[PDB]
Amino acid sequence: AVAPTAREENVYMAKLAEQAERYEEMVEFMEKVSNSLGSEELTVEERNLLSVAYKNVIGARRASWRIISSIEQKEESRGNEEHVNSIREYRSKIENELSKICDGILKLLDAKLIPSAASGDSKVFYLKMKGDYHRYLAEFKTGAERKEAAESTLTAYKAAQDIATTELAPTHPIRLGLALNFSVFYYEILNSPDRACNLAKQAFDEAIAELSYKDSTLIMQLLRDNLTLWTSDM
Amino acid sequence: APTAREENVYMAKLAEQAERYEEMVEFMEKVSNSLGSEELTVEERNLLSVAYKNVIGARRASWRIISSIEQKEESRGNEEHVNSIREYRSKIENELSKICDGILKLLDAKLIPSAASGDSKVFYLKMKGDYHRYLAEFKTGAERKEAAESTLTAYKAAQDIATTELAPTHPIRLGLALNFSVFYYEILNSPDRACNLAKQAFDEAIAELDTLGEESYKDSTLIMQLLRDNLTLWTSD
Amino acid sequence: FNELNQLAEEAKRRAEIARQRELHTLKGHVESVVKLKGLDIETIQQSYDI
Amino acid sequence: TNFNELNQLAEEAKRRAEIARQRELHTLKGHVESVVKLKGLDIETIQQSYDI
Ligand SMILES: C=CC(C)(C)OC[C@H]1O[C@H](O[C@@H]2C3=C([C@H](C)COC(C)=O)C[C@H](O)[C@]3(C)/C=C3/[C@@H](COC)CC[C@H]3[C@@H](C)[C@H]2O)[C@H](O)[C@@H](OC(C)=O)[C@@H]1O
Ligand SMILES: C=CC(C)(C)OC[C@H]1O[C@H](O[C@@H]2C3=C([C@H](C)COC(C)=O)C[C@H](O)[C@]3(C)/C=C3/[C@@H](COC)CC[C@H]3[C@@H](C)[C@H]2O)[C@H](O)[C@@H](OC(C)=O)[C@@H]1O
Repeated sequence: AVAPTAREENVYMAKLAEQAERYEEMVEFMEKVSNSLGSEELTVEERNLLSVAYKNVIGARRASWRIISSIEQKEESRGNEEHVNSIREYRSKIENELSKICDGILKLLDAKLIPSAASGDSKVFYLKMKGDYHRYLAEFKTGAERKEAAESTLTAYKAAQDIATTELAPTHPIRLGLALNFSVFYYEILNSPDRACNLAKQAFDEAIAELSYKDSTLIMQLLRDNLTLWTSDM
Repeated sequence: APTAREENVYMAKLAEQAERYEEMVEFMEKVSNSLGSEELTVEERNLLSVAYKNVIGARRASWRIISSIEQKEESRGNEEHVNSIREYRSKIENELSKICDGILKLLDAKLIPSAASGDSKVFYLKMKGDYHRYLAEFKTGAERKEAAESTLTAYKAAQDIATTELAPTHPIRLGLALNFSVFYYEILNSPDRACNLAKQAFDEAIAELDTLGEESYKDSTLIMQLLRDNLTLWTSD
Repeated sequence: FNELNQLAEEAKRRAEIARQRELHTLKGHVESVVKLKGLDIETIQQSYDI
Repeated sequence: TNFNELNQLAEEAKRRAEIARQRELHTLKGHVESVVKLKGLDIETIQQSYDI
């Protein structure tokens, strides 16, 4: 049997891991794929797998964090100081993991993924990633640590948008996905809902004006969903 | 000023809701090591079982997904992928081993011995068959024989005690009936023993609807319909 | 309106049956995952355990 | 109650189910909301937007 190369076995194992809900392994596998490439470009499929792997791994911690915060809100209501401190002790351990994960991918993005990026596409992809993980930090960091994080997010999304907006069609899944997240950053991190509605609505409008499909249409549905949520809430 | 036990139990409940089940196990294990002659309360009991159920459940899920893929690939002649998938099934099989064994030795050293009432004893006997059953699901040949033997021994014990000491409507009794019947179906491949066992446990529960209980009733009611679900599927061949 | 709400109620109840199976059984959980992910995979032989 | 009408209601519910599936699969908010539904968590709705 001809031994599979490191690249091909670990791309396949990432795909098994994803189907199997073994997302920490999926990261392990995609990092092995990344090492077999040095600073050469990942394919579309390879980078999508890598993004999905970190998306899920951090997602799980984002979800845990949101749930625990709601339990803590209810308990701040019900005046249960003892429970509130336990939840707080615990939300912390969660925040350490989020930190650690974020630092991991951010380091890979700065050292390998972003300078590898040839086409605008790929450059938008990676700078979006870099925006997102700084945003995830911003979600829970306090005053100065938040500002640093918000600062790093803006500068990545602004750099992505300046490429996407001039190099990619309004209908491009990555332009679309960037506007989604950039708009969210404004709504949730900066708390500027007018700025958020403006950006989201513009990306949606430019895209609508231009009418492959499947991913674009999903992200456009999400833009619309967000816009309708943010308005009924004004 | 809450105790270290009380604190860990609250911690377990947080972890369950956050879906952080490995930590849930950790917290529940730190509880069952600190206890002496006392057995665990009903709540603690449940927290523990759920934690191991979920930690292990994630892997059983993984195992079945992967197996399904192996069969789609094997019927395509992708030797190459069938290797990777087998390599990977094996890595999971390992995890199932180590988890099953952590809990199985706890059951044997602490939890089972300290079980004083029927309730308590059935609850752990059931758990003992359960994790032997998880081994049987993926083990092969010799090791599977042992697993299957161990399973039958532990369930059959639990059932005699349940049949004499627990109400037929009692969720612990019903739960056993459910898993024991699954055991015969999925591991022993005896659909008639599976159905006979299930239908019986179901029918005794119905014969005694007088004994559904203020808190008991939703749990026992769910399990009853799970037995009916299995039966319904097993009967239609 | 009349037949439609009776329609939704039946749906809601079946949802509730699905929800319990997904929460407390391996089968339910596996099935959700296969549906959610849209895995093109042969139906697995499963029974309910707790 | 008319077939064509029932058939269309089925198609519309199926179209929306399919979007609901993609949200739950691909978004933090979809995922989080389903986890609270599944568990039946006694918590008050978490404020969330969709990100990808
Ligand atoms: C599961 C397998 C993997 C490899 C992960 O693929 C997931 C998905 O990968 C691609 O889709 C991307 C993509 C997603 C799509 C929106 C999913 O589309 C549908 C219809 O389900 C969600 C993913 O996270 C992914 C990979 C990520 C991004 C995101 C990246 O930020 C750095 C920005 C937008 C979006 C882009 C890259 C999408 O093109 C494909 O276009 C999708 O398939 C098609 C053609 O419909 C496939 O479902
Ligand atoms: C998951 C949430 C936590 C907090 C852990 O509670 C688990 C659950 O714990 C109790 O229910 C038990 C129980 C389960 C019930 C059948 C769930 O029923 C309903 C309607 O919620 C499933 C669980 O795995 C658990 C704890 C386990 C067993 C199992 C033990 O084998 C060793 C065999 C029978 C079954 C018994 C012990 C059930 O009584 C409770 O009575 C349930 O509350 C309700 C609705 O009645 C609660 O959701």
